[PDB]
Amino acid sequence: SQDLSEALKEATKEVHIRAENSEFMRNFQKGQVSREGFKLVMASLYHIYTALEEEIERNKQNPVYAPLYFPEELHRRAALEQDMAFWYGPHWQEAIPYTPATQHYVKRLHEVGGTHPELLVAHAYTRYLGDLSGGQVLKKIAQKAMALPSSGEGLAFFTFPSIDNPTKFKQLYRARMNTLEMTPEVKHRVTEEAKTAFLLNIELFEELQALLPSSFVEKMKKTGRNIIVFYGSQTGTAEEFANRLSKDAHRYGMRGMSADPEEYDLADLSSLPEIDKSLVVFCMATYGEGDPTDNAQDFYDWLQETDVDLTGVKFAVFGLGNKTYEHFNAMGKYVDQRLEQLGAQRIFELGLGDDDGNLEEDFITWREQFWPAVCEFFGVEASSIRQYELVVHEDMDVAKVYTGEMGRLKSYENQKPPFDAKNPFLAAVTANRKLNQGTERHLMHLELDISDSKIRYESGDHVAVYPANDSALVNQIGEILGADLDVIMSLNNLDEESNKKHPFPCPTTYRTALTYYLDITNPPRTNVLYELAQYASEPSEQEHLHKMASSSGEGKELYLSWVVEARRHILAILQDYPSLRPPIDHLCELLPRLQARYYSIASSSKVHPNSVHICAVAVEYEAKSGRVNKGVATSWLRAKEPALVPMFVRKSQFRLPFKSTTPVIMVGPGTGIAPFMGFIQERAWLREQGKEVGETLLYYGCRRSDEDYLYREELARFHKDGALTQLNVAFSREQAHKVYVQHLLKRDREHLWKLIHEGGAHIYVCGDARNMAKDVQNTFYDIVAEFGPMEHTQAVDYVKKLMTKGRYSLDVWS
Ligand SMILES: Cc1cc2nc3c(=O)[nH]c(=O)nc-3n(C[C@H](O)[C@H](O)[C@H](O)COP(=O)(O)OP(=O)(O)OC[C@H]3O[C@@H](n4cnc5c(N)ncnc54)[C@H](O)[C@@H]3O)c2cc1C
Ligand code: HEM
Ligand SMILES: Cc1cc2nc3c(=O)[nH]c(=O)nc-3n(C[C@H](O)[C@H](O)[C@H](O)COP(=O)(O)O)c2cc1C
Repeated sequence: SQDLSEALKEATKEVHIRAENSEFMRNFQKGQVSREGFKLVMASLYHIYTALEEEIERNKQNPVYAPLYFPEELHRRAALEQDMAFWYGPHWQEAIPYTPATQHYVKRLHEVGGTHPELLVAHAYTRYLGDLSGGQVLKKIAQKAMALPSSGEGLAFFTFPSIDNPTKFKQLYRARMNTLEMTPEVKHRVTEEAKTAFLLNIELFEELQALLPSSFVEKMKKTGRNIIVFYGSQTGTAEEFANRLSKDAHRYGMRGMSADPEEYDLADLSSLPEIDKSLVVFCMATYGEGDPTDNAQDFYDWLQETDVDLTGVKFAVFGLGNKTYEHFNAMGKYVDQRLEQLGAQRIFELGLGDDDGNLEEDFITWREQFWPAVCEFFGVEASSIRQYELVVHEDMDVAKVYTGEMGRLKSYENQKPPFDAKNPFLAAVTANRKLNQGTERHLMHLELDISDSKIRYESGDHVAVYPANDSALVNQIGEILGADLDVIMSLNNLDEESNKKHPFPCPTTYRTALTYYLDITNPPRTNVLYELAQYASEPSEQEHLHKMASSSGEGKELYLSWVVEARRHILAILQDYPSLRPPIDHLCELLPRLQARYYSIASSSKVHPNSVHICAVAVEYEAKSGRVNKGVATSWLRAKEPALVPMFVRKSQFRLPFKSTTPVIMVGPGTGIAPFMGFIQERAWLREQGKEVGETLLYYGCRRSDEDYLYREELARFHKDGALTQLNVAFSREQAHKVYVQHLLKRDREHLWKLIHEGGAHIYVCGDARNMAKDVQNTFYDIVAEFGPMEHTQAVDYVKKLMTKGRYSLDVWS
């Protein structure tokens, strides 16, 4: 094509098909990779990436490569050295081979980096863009096939801790590629060199291949079990889940086993109701185009043409899927919907695990609320064995007790770089003023001083903050529970081979754990209500707590109405149910951890290098339970007057264009103006350095001009200086019909189209506003359809292509 990214994708089509059809890569896809062949590819890759990054460092400021310099995000030499130490021992430096094909690849890399740097892109593309695609699945396949530690040793090459979204980063990288100015002949040479790089990889793979040459019903009867968990897996995740489920079975009054459904004629589901309180669980991953895992293919086929009467059978299904596919959890949904068709009844709601997000968290939630539903269905209300043991330290020094820090002991006082999620830096609150002019809501602008933290950030990055619960809540809970909060103690997991030895940093007091480590504000999950039912004196409230553990029936109605919809925290539950007098250690075992909260950085590191600006709206509402609830992080930050805040910075892919001449179209209603401020700052800064800056358009939205017009004065000053080219503000509540930013974009359709088409502008969409991103998206669809004469389908294809080339970026949240 014309844009370099599309030209590279099209030019390297056949060679990519060929590379992934090589015998070595095909054996890899099928899970048949050997430790020796894996050591071979990894050593070759060490040599290759050493050469590649050597030449990258050599040309990191050459204009023909400069926009692609992403050392912190992409480079591999460090991880490859870690993996060499893993796979070849301490003296790997002389133990790793250097095959002729690897030397050919390295020689070509050095030729390019030395005498033809204009082609270096073609090689980075072939490697880095590849590592951010198939590599994510290859890492799982390796973990399972070779049996590596779950800690990630040996597969550090496949891990990008600075890239939280490889799709968005690939968009950013394509954008940086298309910025490269080059003549058409040079573009053709670059595509040919990308073909050459693919061919080098192909012949490397070829050379490395050259260097290799009893029915479960009666079974459960004789083994004495009532639970069986079939796993439909390909890369071991569903197997792991099924094994952990059947492991929880034995420690709950019941007794289960995790089995493979492949070698069992599941006609033994009709023979299963003849086991006392029997139930079967299915952890089903889905592949292909809504196709079952191979180990369940037979099973799937069996459910097609069958009529086995499965009356009185108890089942539950958890599905493993990915929201990016458009057959989301087809296998799990099919098994769930179909077992009820055959006669069985659902005990717990079907789980829908997303792999785009945190699949582990989805599964932990599902299991956590599943086990109570089982214990409350069959009525086997024995009340289960604990998981953490209380050990009070009545005489113990204070320099050994956790006082709220997150990582190592006394890490909040002995601050040493680097600072990240496990070692947050305590930034000094320099400013905390009100942006909101009215009184509808309180919107605040904080500034955090990070002078000598050595923390780097860019406009568009995010800042995460570890908050503290309101101390009045902690005191009230400690009062109504009738316990002492300053008691130094510990909770030790007696699941001995679970290296998760505590629920939170220990030893510490109950006050400290309630203040910094636990989430005492979000509505409680079903599991804590079940485990609290045994502490209710009155059988009315005990029976309420029990029934609230039923996923089916009016128990779910009660749970959703009185807890979720009413938004009752733990204190509200302890208040309205005065029968509840549980201990404090069991409560600290049942409550979920206090999560950090993310905010869009509202400053540019080029004008505010030692400061990070946050723009937030304080959460505070009258819940339907009567009480007035407060947002943890926003209330905690609101009280901060210039006063430390534990924070860290997470890289995003929201980035201004490399060329200062490129125009930007920012759209951000409400708090979504947060990053754009930074943008504008940096943009203004580029004008002050004497650089030529393109158009900078802002489409902001608020209610009233005198109510919540955030940064009105600063935006006005930016506009009058020329830094902010257009200030298009849509006031939603200044007449009878509401005016949103969609209408302002629709208004300037002609100029916007000339910016996008002729100027090659970047579009940014940001903010909380629900259903707003899709409205802006449809607006741009219509603009492109109208002004560049197109069918609606051609226009949506055009806009999607823009998203691929990193010219339509999103940063939405809730
Ligand atoms: C990448 C990312 C970027 C973000 N950037 C920003 C930003 O720039 N500015 C900003 O303000 N926030 C931002 N957020 C959201 C932020 O992380 C918090 O969710 C938000 O600030 C509130 O945090 P909190 O701890 O004070 O409230 P929490 O303790 O987390 O609880 C809030 C909950 O209260 C509930 N709730 C809210 N209103 C009502 C209501 N009327 N009635 C009933 N229930 C209600 C909701 O269920 C809500 O989830 C971002 C989030 C992400 C993931
Ligand atoms: C294990 C075999 C492989 C599989 C399953 C695989 C799969 C994929 C997939 C699904 C994509 C699309 C991602 C996207 O469009 O955003 C992709 C793109 C890509 N792959 Fe592969 N791949 C394999 C082997 C390789 C190899 C060996 C290389 C190079 C050494 C490579 C280089 C690339 C590149 C550069 C892209 C990006 C194309 C673009 O968007 O411009 N792949 N691959
Ligand atoms: C080739 C491939 C195809 C996939 N297809 C789908 C799909 O169609 N629908 C879906 O929801 N998930 C799909 N997924 C997501 C998987 O279900 C997800 O990765 C799941 O965690 C796999 O579990 P496992 O490791 O036990 O095999 C697919 C994954 C791969 C690798």
